[PDB]
Amino acid sequence: SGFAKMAFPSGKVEGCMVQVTCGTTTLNGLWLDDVVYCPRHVICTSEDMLNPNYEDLLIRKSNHNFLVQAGNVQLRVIGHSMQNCVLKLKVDTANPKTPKYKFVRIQPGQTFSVLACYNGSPSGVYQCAMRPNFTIKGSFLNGSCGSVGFNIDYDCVSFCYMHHMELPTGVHAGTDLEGNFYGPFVDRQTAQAAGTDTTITVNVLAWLYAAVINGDRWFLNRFTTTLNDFNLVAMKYNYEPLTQDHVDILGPLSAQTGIAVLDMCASLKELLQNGMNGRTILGSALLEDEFTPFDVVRQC
Amino acid sequence: SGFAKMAFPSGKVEGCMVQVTCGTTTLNGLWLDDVVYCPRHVICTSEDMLNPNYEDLLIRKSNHNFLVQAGNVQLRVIGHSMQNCVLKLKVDTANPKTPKYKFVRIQPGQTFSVLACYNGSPSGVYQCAMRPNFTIKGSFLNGSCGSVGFNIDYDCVSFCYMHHMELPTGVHAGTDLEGNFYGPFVDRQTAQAAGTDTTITVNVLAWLYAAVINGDRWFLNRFTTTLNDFNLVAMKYNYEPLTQDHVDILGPLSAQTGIAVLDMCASLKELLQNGMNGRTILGSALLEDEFTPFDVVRQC
Repeated sequence: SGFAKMAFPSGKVEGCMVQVTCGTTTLNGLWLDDVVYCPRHVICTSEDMLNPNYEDLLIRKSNHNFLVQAGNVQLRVIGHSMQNCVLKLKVDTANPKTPKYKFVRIQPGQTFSVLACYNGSPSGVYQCAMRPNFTIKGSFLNGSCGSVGFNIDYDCVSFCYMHHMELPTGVHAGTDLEGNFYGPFVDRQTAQAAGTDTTITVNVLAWLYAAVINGDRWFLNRFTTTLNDFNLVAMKYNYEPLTQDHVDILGPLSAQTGIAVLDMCASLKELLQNGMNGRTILGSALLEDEFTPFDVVRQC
Repeated sequence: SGFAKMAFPSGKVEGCMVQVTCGTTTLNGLWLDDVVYCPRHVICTSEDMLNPNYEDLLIRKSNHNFLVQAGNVQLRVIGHSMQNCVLKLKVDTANPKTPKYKFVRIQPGQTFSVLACYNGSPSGVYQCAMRPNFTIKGSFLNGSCGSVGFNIDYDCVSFCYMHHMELPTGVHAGTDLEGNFYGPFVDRQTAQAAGTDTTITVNVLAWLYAAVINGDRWFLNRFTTTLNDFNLVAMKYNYEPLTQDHVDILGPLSAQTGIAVLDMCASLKELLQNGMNGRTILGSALLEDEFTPFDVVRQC
């Protein structure tokens, strides 16, 4: 027993991290097969970032303008192209450490692991959620761009995220591995609105099942409710509305604990309108929404 | 910017995880060079755990009673011995993926990463602290024993922890890699007292420097204090007493933020005797004591 925010083991992804330099900008890339994937803003200076024309900026760049380095060894670039906001650099060497992988666009509320890198070197690993407003609340310093987000499913790495931007609010936006941004964000240094960020109600519920599983039960109460009356309360607290899909997804946890979803929904309702009153739940004094039901099942 | 509880990248340690079986007990071991390190209670049944005589139980065991498996490949055991609560199994094959490493006994309050394993397979990775009472508040299911705790220092893995026991309070005890328990714990299924666990004041302070660095400043107040008057307040809140070593360790953060340690100590004092009043700090509604000053410097 016990409960922690646990990332997937990072070794498969470590073996794919490279350094990409173009002009004087250096950031991270991801070497799979004979292609290196990186943020297209690698071609931009500080000044360029204010209002880049990527198409024009790219046109001044040849293969030899891109330095790809893999630990100590330089890779030869034999081709370059831009896919949305990602640059793909064809190199002559297949990565000998390429895992089985795929590229997936995750949905708001799903979670993943981030291997934070600097100059192509793994610095550290943590679990994130794609927020409903398509930001992440990560840890990202200068040179972290091109660090990737992923899930591992047996032997198979599903890459879901590439870090590109810190916004003026100190929050993080990025793309899938085809280079389409999550959310309305662009790869420009201008002020950009994240919407109001809501709580991932389904994830909060999963964590309460986790708490109960762990013996943390005090918040369980004498009520039940309805999907509509719950949602009527959810909406007031900027909680994502709960649907029958969410209910069905929780069912395995329902079954394990003998606690019906709507009963758990009623306990949550009371927490929402009474607070936690000083007590903690799985050692937190807030409601946690960064664990999926899959994430709770795995650890429990 | 941004702040997360980040583990070290797990790949070096992944390549050292093996499965050890003896009788019908299976747990994890750590394969470095031609030695496999595992919990000695691998030799025990459920029944044995109530009152094991390890010396006598071990005497019924030969090399061939130990099955060591490394992914798909069986290792041949050519030697066995017991070092404190660790069993060392000499095998005929040096691990080809042995990183540079050392064995270190960490001090209460230092932090490390855990690669949680099942049957020799990495399941996940998270950051832990050795609590002042020498427990850890990890995430550990049946078969997690022999999972290891570590720090990485450039290319070098410092192994500091091997998981052995879940206590009846649902907390975790284990050894260094020479097999000496942290704390008063033994490898026996009997009720065992952890002491009262205190907060790692120096780590809380580091996190407040992290908060300030991140722009989270609201808790900064108009007071200062003295080491003694702070400690007089620390003691009431089961905070570890702050020393001049702790002060010196914080100095780099002092310098970065322009906030003197004693000033930060005064803000903490007020938080302690006023609570957080509903506000959050680096997105938490409690005071966090699981980041060292080194851990804050690294990420900041």
